Parts: sequence; C-alpha cells; structure tokens
Amino acid sequence: RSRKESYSVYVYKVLKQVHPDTGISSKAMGIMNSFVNDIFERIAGEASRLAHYNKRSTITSREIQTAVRLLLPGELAKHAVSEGTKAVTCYTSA
Amino acid sequence: RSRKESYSVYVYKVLKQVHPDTGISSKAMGIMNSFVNDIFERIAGEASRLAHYNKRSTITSREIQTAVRLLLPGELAKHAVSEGTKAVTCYTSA
Amino acid sequence: ARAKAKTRSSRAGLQFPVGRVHRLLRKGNYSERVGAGAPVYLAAVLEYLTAEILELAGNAARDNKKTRIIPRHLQLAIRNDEELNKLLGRVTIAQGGVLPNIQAVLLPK
Amino acid sequence: ARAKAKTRSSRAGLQFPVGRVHRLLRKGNYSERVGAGAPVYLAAVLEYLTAEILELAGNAARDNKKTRIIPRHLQLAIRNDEELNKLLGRVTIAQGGVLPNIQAVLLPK
Amino acid sequence: PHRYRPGTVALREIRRYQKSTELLIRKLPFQRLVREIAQDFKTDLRFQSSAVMALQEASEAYLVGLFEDTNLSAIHAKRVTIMPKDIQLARRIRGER
Amino acid sequence: KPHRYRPGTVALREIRRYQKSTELLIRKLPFQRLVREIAQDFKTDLRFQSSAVMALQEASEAYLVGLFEDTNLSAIHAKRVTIMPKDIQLARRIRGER
Amino acid sequence: RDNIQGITKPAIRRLARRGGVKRISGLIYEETRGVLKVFLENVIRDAVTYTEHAKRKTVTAMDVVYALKRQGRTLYGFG
Amino acid sequence: LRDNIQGITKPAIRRLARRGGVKRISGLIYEETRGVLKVFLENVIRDAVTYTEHAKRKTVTAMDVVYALKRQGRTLYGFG
Amino acid sequence: MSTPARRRLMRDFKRLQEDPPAGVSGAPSENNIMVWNAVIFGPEGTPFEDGTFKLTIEFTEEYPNKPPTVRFVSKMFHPNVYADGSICLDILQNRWSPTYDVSSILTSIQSLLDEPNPNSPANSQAAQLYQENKREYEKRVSAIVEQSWR
Amino acid sequence: DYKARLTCPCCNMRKKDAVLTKCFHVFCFECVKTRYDTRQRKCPKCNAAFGANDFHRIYI
Amino acid sequence: EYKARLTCPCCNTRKKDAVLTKCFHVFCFECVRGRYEARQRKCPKCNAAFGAHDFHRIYI
Amino acid sequence: MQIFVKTLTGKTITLEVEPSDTIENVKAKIQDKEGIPPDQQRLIFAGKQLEDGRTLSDYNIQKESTLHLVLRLRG
DNA sequence: CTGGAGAATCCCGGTGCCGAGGCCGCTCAATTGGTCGTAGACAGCTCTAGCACCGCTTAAACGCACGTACGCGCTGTCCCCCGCGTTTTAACCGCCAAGGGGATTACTCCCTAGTCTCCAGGCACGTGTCAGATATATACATCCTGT
DNA sequence: ACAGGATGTATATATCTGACACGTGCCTGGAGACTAGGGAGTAATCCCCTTGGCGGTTAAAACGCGGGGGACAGCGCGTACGTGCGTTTAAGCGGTGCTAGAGCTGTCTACGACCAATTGAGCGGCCTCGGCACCGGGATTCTCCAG
Ligand SMILES: *[C@@H]1O[C@H](CO)[C@@H](O)[C@H](O)[C@H]1NC(C)=O
Ligand SMILES: [Zn+2]
Ligand SMILES: [Zn+2]
Ligand SMILES: [Zn+2]
Ligand SMILES: [Zn+2]
Repeated sequence: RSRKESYSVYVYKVLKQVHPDTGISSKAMGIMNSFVNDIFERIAGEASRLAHYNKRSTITSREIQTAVRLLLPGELAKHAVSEGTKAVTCYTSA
Repeated sequence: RSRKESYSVYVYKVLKQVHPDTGISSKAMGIMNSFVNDIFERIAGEASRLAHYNKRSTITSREIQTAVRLLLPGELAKHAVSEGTKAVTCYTSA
Repeated sequence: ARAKAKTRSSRAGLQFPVGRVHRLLRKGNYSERVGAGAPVYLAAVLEYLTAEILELAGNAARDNKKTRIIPRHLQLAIRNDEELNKLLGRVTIAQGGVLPNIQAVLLPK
Repeated sequence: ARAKAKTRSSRAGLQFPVGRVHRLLRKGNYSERVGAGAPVYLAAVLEYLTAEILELAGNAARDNKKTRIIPRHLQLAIRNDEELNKLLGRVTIAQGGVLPNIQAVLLPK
Repeated sequence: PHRYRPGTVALREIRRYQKSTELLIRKLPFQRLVREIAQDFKTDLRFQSSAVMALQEASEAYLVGLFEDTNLSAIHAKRVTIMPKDIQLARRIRGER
Repeated sequence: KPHRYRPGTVALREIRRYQKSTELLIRKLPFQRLVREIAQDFKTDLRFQSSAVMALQEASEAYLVGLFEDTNLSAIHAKRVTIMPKDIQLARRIRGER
Repeated sequence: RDNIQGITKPAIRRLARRGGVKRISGLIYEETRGVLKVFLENVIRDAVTYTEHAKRKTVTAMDVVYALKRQGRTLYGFG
Repeated sequence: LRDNIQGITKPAIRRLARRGGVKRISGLIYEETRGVLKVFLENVIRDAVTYTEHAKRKTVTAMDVVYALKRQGRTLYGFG
Repeated sequence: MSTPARRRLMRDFKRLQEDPPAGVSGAPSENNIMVWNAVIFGPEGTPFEDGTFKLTIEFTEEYPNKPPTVRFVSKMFHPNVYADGSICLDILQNRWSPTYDVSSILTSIQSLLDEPNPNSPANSQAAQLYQENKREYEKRVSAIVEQSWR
Repeated sequence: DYKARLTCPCCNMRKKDAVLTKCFHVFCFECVKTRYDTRQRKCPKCNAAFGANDFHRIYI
Repeated sequence: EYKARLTCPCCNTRKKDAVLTKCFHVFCFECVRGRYEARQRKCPKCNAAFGAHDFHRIYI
Repeated sequence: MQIFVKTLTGKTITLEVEPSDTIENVKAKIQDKEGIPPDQQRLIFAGKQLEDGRTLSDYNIQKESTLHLVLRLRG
C-alpha cells in the first residue's frame, strides 16, 4: 500500500497540451518518468556542485541557470533559459 | 593570507616511510595532492550515493567498504579492503 | 479559513509540480538551503524538455500512422534530432530499436 | 587537565589525518550523519593507494637513476601498472609525456 | 528454380531487423548464461525477471553499437566482411582494452 | 659527397626523441593568441591567468596526442603507414566525438 | 556449466544484421561471445555488489540499472 | 585577434604526430587537425567562461579550466 | 540597408510614413536607427481614449528572425505591463513571426490596451481592478491618460 | 507587385521555393530549414506546427 | 513570361494553383479534377499515378 | 458555416463555425488550427469588442463575415 | 651478404645554483568529556514472487551441398612526402609602467528554515470501449534470368 | 536495356481483445500564516597580478629542390561464406505446486550531533646546501654505401 512517486499525470497533461488527440503507452510513460528523473538528477547535481564551488550555501535561480547552460547544448539551452526566466518572473510578479 | 589545506605533509611522510632515500619535487607533490583529492571525492560520493539508494542517513564503514569495492579493480581492491578492515579493527580495539 | 489556496504551479502557469520539485530538492540533500525560485526554474526546464520530446515523438508516430506513442517512436524522435541525441548520447531505451540506415557502399549498383 | 591527547591517526596506526577526513566528510554534505569508522576506513584506503603509487614512482625514478620523483616518473608508474592504469585511465598528468612504444610495423625490416 | 544472388537476402534481413525491436536472443539460454556468470561471485542468488530483461536489453544495445562500429572499421579497410581484427580495433579505440 | 639518410630513419629517431621528453610542443604565445581569439566570441574584454592558459595548452596537447595514436592505429589497420583525414574521421566517429 | 554456447550463431548473425553488416566472417562468433561474456561479468559484478550490500538475496532491476548507469550506460524503462 | 589558427603551425603538428607515434603524415592532415583543435577549444572555453561569468569575475582561472575539463570527463592533474 | 534587418527597418519606416494606422506614430533615434520612438492615440470605445503614450524599442541584427524588446517611457497601469515598463507580449516573447512589422506591433499593443489578457497579470493590482472594480479601473486609466500628456 | 507577390513573404529577399504541407503554404527552403533547426516547428503564416516531413522543395 | 510561368501547362489559360502530393507538379484545379473524374491517374510530366487524397488547394 | 477572420499581416483565415458557437469556442478553434490560445485572442467585428461568454448570433455575425483577430497578448 | 665513414649517441668530469629540506612561532583545528534525541538493529508475521517441474507445439537451430563473390597476393606506376640547405620571421627573455580587478572586511536586512493547520490535488481502485494486432483477398513493386 | 515469371511487399476489410482513459473515494502533503536568525548583498579598501610596450638574440618556421618509396589501380587465383533444403531440439507456453524472503510493523539502545573548554602541530616564514642540468671532452654505436 506504500505510496509511489511518478510524473505520469504531468507528462500526460503535457501530452494532451501539445497533441490534443494522441495517447501514450504504459512503457512510454515509464521511459518518460525515467527521463525526467535523470534530467532532474543531472541539473540538481550540477547546481549543488556550483554552490559548493562558490562556497555558497543556497541553491538560487542563478545556479540552476548556469547548470542548465552547462548541460543543455545550444538552442535547447537558449530556449530552456528563456522559458525558465519567463516562469520565474511570472511567479515573482504573482 | 588565507590558509589553504592540502595533504603534502602526509604524502611526504608516507614517501619517506616507503623509500627513506628519495625526494619529491613540488610539481610531483601537487600531482599527488590532486590525485588524493580526486580519489577522496570519488569514494565519498559513491558512499553517499549508496546511502541515499538504501534509504539510509548515515555513512558508515560498510558504505565505504562497498564504495571502494565498486571503484578499485581486482587485487588493488582486495588489498585496499584488507588494509581498511585491519585499520578499523585496530582503531576500535584501541 | 485563510484564503483560497492557489498552487504554485498555477501561480507560475506550469503543469509540473513546483511543490514536489521543491520537496525533492530539499530531501535529496543537494544544498543546506534552497532558494525560492529554484524549484520554479527547474520545473519550467523539465516541462520544456518533456514537451519538446513528446512533440517530436508524436510527430514521428503520426508520420507512422498511429495514435499511440511507444518506445520505438520515442527512439526515432530522439535519435533523429541532433541536439536531443547529443543530450542523450549515452542512454539506452528499452524496446527502442535503431534508426534504419545502410552505408552507401553496401547497396548494390 | 583531562589526559594526553592521542590523535585518531596514531590510535589507528595510520599516517593520514583521520580528523581532517572526518571534517571533510561532514562539511561536504555527502550525508547528514557520518559514522565513526568511516573516516578511519577512508583514510586507510587513501594511505594505501598513495603508498602504492609512490612506491612504483620511486622504483621508476631509481631505474632512471634519479633521486627525485617528478611528473614523468609518476606518469610512467601509473601507466606501466595495469591496475593503476585502469583506475586512472581518464586523467592527464601535467608534464607527463607518453609511454615510449612504436608499432612493430613502423620499424624497418 | 528461382535463386537469389548472394547478398540480397542479407539486405532484406537488415531492412527487417532495423525496423523491428523484438529481442534477438533466446530468453532461457540468456538467463542460464546470466546465472552461470553470477554463481561465481556469490552462490544461489535469485534474479527478478525484470532484472534479467534489463540485462538482455543492455547487452543487445551494447552489441549492436559494437557491430555498427566494427562495420565502419571494415568499410574503412576497403572490405565488406567484418573480422576479429575489426572487432578488436573498435574495442581498442573506444578505450575498452 | 653529401650524406642523406634513407627516408624514415630520422623520422623514427625524432619519434624516439619526442616520446622521451615532456616539453610543450606548441608555441606558447601563438597558442595564447588562439585561446584569446576563441574566447572573444563568448565574453568580450576577458582576462586570463597564465596558469589557466598553460592548463588549456597541456590538455589540448594531451588530447591531440591521444587522437593521433588512435589515428595511427586506424592507418595501420588499413594496411598502410600514412595517416589521412579519413583515418582521423574514423577515430573521432568511433570515439563518439562526431 | 558451458552455457555461453546458448548465444547461437544465427542469434549473433541477426544482431549483426540489426547492426548493419552485409556478410560476416567465420571467426566473428567466438570473438563476440567472448566480448559478451566480458561485458556480462563487468555488469554482474557491480549488480551483485549492490545487492550484497543491501543484505538481500534477490538481484533487483533497480540494482542492475544502478550498475549499468555506474558505467555511463544509463538504461531507461525499468525504474 | 583575427585568424590566429595559423599559429598552430605545420612542424608543431608534425611534432605532436611524432609524439603520437606516426611515421608518415599526409599533406591534408593539417586542415582537419586545425579544425579538431578549434572544436575542442570552443567546447572547453565555453564551459570555462560560463563558470567564470557565473562567479561574477572577468578573469578566467586555472580552477575554472580544471572544472570544465573534469566535467568533460578528462580530469587534469597538477593544477589544484 | 547593410543587413536584412536594416532594410526591413527602412521599408517599415516607409510604410509607416506612407500609411500609418489610425492614431499611431513612430520616429527613430538620430544616433541609432535600431532604436525607435512612437506615440499612440488611445483607441476609441475604451477608457484609454485620448491617451498619449510614449514608447521605446530596441532591435538586433537578425530581426527578421527574432522579436524585439519594448518598454514604456510614460506612466502605465495595465495587467500586461510590469511596473517598470516591461511589456508582456506573446508575438514578442512566445509566438513571434517574421511577418509582423512595427505597425503591426503598435496596433497589437493598442488592442492590448483595449483588452487585458485575463491570464497575464503583469500588474496584479490592475488585473484585480479590471476583474472586479471596473469603475475604479477606468478611473485609474483616465488618471494615467491625464499624466500621459506630459 | 509581381516580385513581391511571388517572393518568400517572411524574408522578402529571395524566391518562393518551398511548400509547407500541413497548411499548404509556400515559403523559401532556407527560411523553412533555419526555423526548423531553431526549434520553431510552427508555421509563420498560419502559425501551426509541423515536422521534418511536412515541408519539401517546390519549384514554380 | 511571368503569366506563362505561373499558369498551369495543361491549359496555359488558367493560373496554376494545385500541387500533386507524391510528384509535386503544379497545375490548375478543374483540369486536374476533371482528369481524375476521367479515371486517368496520369501526370503529364512524370506519368505518376495518384488518387483522391493526392491533391489539394494551394494558394501563393 | 465558413467565416473569414483577418490577421495583421494581410492573411485571412477561414473558420467553419455556427451562429450559436460562443466566442470562446471560436477562439478554441483558432487555437486548434492557428495555435493561438483562447486567452490570447481579441476578436473584433464591426468595431465591437467581442466577449468570450457571448455567441456570434449575439453580435449579428452573418455568413462570410470578416473578423479582425488581433490578439490580447502575454509575453 | 661484409667492412670503413660519418653522424648520432653514450659516458665521465667540473661547476653553479635554485629549489628541496630542516627549523621556529603560534593559532586555529583537533581533541576530550558530557549530554540527549533517534536512526538503526532486531524480533516477528505475512503473502508475493521466484524456483522447480511436466506435457505438447513448433519455430528455430543444426547439418550439408554448392558456386560464386570477395579477400588476398603480385605488379606497375607516378606523384606525393621526406630530407636538407638557405633565407626570413617572430617567438622568447628581460625589463619597465599603469591600473583594473581579485580578495578581504562590516553591516544590515531581507530571505528562508521551522511549526501548526487544513483542505484539495493526486493516488489506489473499478470499469467500458476503441486502438491495435491478426487473418485474408487483393494490387503492385522488385529480383533474376533469357533475350 | 527490355520483358515476364516468381516472390516479396503494400492496401483495404473484417474481427477480437485488453490496455487505456475516465470516474470515484479518500487521504496526506502542499499552501497559508507566522516568527526568528543568519547568508549574503553592498560598500569601502588594499595591492597583485594582468596587460601593454620596448629592444635584442637567435631558434624555429618557410621555401625550395631532388628523389624514392609507398598509395593506388589493376589483374588473377581460390576458398569460404551466403543460400536453400531436410532433419533435429529445445525454446516457449500453459498449468501446477512450494516456500524463501521482501517487505512491513513494533521496540528499544547505542550512537552521532551538539556544546564547552583545552592544547599542540601544521602552516607560514626563513635560511641552507647538494641534485641536477649544463658545458666539454673522450669513447661507442647505427646506418649508409662501396665491395
Ligand atoms: C529567450 O530568452 C532570451 C534571453 O534574453 C531572449 O533573448 C530570447 O528572445 C527569448 N526567446 C523567446 C522568448 O522565445
Ligand atoms: Zn524566405
Ligand atoms: Zn501556415
Ligand atoms: Zn490547370
Ligand atoms: Zn508528376
């Protein structure tokens, strides 16, 4: 009965956000869960390493900025930073 | 005037112990320093990573032993684990 | 009795769970303290990457005349894009297959 | 006025600083709690590895007929030994050079 | 009777196998191999079917990549028939030996 | 009468020489100019530490030496002794840099 | 005992076909079933080390995934 | 600082090849050797400059370069 | 005319001079053609009537491929603009198309003045006033139009 | 008029030599290619998504 | 030449505004519809076969 | 019933709708075939400010009518 | 295949110096000694899932014949690279001069950890249906061999 | 190159079926409000290393020329590998049964975080000397060409 954590609901929401009339198999959902976990782990590890480098003690938006800039290549990095900054400004304005 | 920490003294002591009649240049000392730091980071990261995997919150001799078994290959790992177990047994005895 | 609760994801206009990302950051022991905007930023990035890869996979599946994405479609979507391939250069996808290619030398002529 | 301070390295019969290793393990936020024997074991492993590499480097230097160990000797010691070569296959030693070897095909006949 | 010139059946086999994604090794003998290898380290282990399936997937992916690389080597040598020389060259360059 | 070595002997001699020393085979100042030019494209008015430039140069020479060992293996595999762009491209493709 | 033979010649041939080779030399089979054994040993050693650390007796899919992902060979679709 | 790649000069490339263990060098090697070196330098300098501009400084440092190299899986010893 | 962006700016200015939309105007900067200055008359049928808003814009080299950046110079009160003047535009940050020109941008911002986007709370206070206190909302709009003349 | 009529609208620097199958528009191939590579898989004309197989070279 | 270039060659009187999916040849609307109603899956340039789903309106 | 909706770049997009269809539904169809979210649209007919909660018949929109689709924008 | 010539290499000796190595504060990091909350060891119960077995089907493996396409060796060539002398270039070294930016110190204040509450989004569980796989009759493209 | 027969291969239709997308109960983790304290953002200062310039030496790069050996094309031989057929074989599927142990829950105790006070050893500085690189000369060896 132990609760288990996954991103299936959100992956499905994004799927019907982008393609209104497309399904997704259970194995595909599992692969996407693994992919999201892996990317999260990579970015968090890089951000923690940056914080340790600069002798800081907190992971603010700048560390995630730079970690993304280091991981994602080129246009992916550009678009990701754009939308992430958009989101953070929207949040702080809210 | 900041004080920076290194392992030069201990490297020098072990060098004298193993070869009483040999010196080591400053650049070689720096290389040994970097090597020690690298191995330390590898082993400690692996041990903490095991601790997280097993839902544990305390790094212990067992985690370090498993980490060294995973990192060091073959006879090197066997000798390292023998030395480590001997050291911990002596420490607890004293 | 306090106020109509608004989830942080909604406040930021994202579908990924900002609260869950924040909890994972705190529990994973990545740093002693975690900033306020870090979970928001990370969730936005994850949402973008997921949306991109899902869009490519859906395009591939549609081009294959199917309405259900599967690991084969995911593998094609990844390996046909240079940037996603570079990001995922060292990953194996179960039941993924390979891109169909043959070197020109082997073809008869 | 409690008792003579016997450092843990001496108590365990090692050379490396057990206290320093323990301090680094705590400060590195690798885990929230650190066992007592973990720094001892880690120091033992580090001391063993450094002793091994230094022994090999000293032997190489003596073969070269020098009384000082230098990056060249360290590079030779690391790569000549098979286990150490596997352990450190992705590193670059400054002022290291490479192992003197020539493919037999190049040599004249 | 009808007879294909050598090679065309090979092209058809490549086309069919590069399109499907089933497993190309037999499950029971692969499992027996895995158990035989594992029994050296510690005795009388048990394996989850999912674990053995993951091992198959990883092994097939690794071997397929190795074969792409050794095929590139063989073409480099101005041939079409891969050889152990090609396999060992690929392994050496990728730093596995 | 002039004395000329057979083509190849001095090549082997200088191979033996260079695999014995550990100096830095690229000219330091032009390498520094190249590094500064390359960094020009990411952040103007950048400053460098001499130690940083030396680290870059060491890493680059090590990388090129490894690449050339792999290229030589490729050329030997092709049943010839002269390395060529196709050999370099094969080495990089197999290693996964391309 | 002696179960490496389970990796049969046609299985190797179709693996290589998926790879993209036209014809295969006769000696490839022994070499490739040696390479596979080496790779299996390398992965299984880490998996068994993990499970033995966890005081378990059943190698787990998560254990195999961790072992593989320790070698820069991350595998998706098992956890 | 325009067009300095020629600084990586023919005999220098030949010396590197010799250290690699090469007997004969074709005449076309130099162009793609320049290209490969340039690609490697961009790949490293981009990360180093990213680290630097995150740390809020105008001076690249040996530590930044070492971290960039370690990130790319080619750790370098002897610089800290 | 040196680059596609510059020639596109040339023809955009030509079209603005030849047939500007209703109640809008634009002017470059003497020292930087890439910099733009515009004055807009408030749209009819909305609280923003008789409004004289001053704008400033910045462009880059690959324009016919990216959206520019804009900001107000006069006082602003709008759910789609930040307090400093960071103006929130989809065709300018999310859904840009090269087909758009400066005149299209000006008309689009006039339409935004007409209708704030409900899910675009650049000013939370302005959004709340529009949603609930409509009367106070046109009062504030009239006030900002009043000081927009200066 | 004619030159403007049958030149690529978005750039208006070269000719119409590409078609977008999803909305059946006609732009120039390099515009299409750069927008694809910059991850704007979204038509300029009708603002609609597409893929790598929804546009092809056309001649007029 | 612009009028002659842009008009379909089957008639040379009406503007070419249709594209055939598989072969990508520009023609008119009603000439193509009449030919397809005449059962002829025939292209005047490549003789390629087509079907009811192998054509559609396109506007420049 | 086909209707004409005009953009700001000389394009007219054809929408097949019904008089009873709401402005919100028209904006959703515009999202479907033009990728413009409904909250990111302002539809104007005969100089009138259309509202999402109203229908085409409310504003007296006839066949082949021209609607000026100028967005309400968010960056 | 066997001997001189010459270049390169190797070996021994005197010498200067600058970097390794030893010694003296002293101050901060290690140590020692209680103290207390709790993470982890350990006992017990369960019921999930892996191991083991057996019978039947048949898909896949195994073995054999063949002939042909490709691997491999031998040969001619010519052109592209290597060795070498000479001239030109700029790297290198030493010195000097200016200052922009790295590194440290103090202060404050604004952000974030910690706590209690509650309520709604998300997870376990059910369920009907439509996407997908499969069987079959097509229509059409493709390979091989005679022409 | 062309044509036709044999063999794949694509297409439309009809069918079962089970994985999936929706719906429901409920429950615990995220949101809201509050407080307290310390991490770091900012300002000021010091001076260190970076940049820039200059001039003199000469070591290395650039250029040219001759020639020779090695990459490449060609041709011919043979052998071993793909193709297809007929005969095993054992994988695969189903069903059954048993039981180790993975997972969970409940207790309880050693044990590591934490604080305070004490001190000594490792860091910085500061001399001091010999290991080593170098320059000079003598002895040895590899390679080339003539014999
Ligand atoms: C993303 O953000 C960057 C950062 O300034 C900006 O230049 C770019 O225009 C943005 N792209 C968008 C919003 O698509
Ligand atoms: Zn264009
Ligand atoms: Zn369109
Ligand atoms: Zn026509
Ligand atoms: Zn045609």
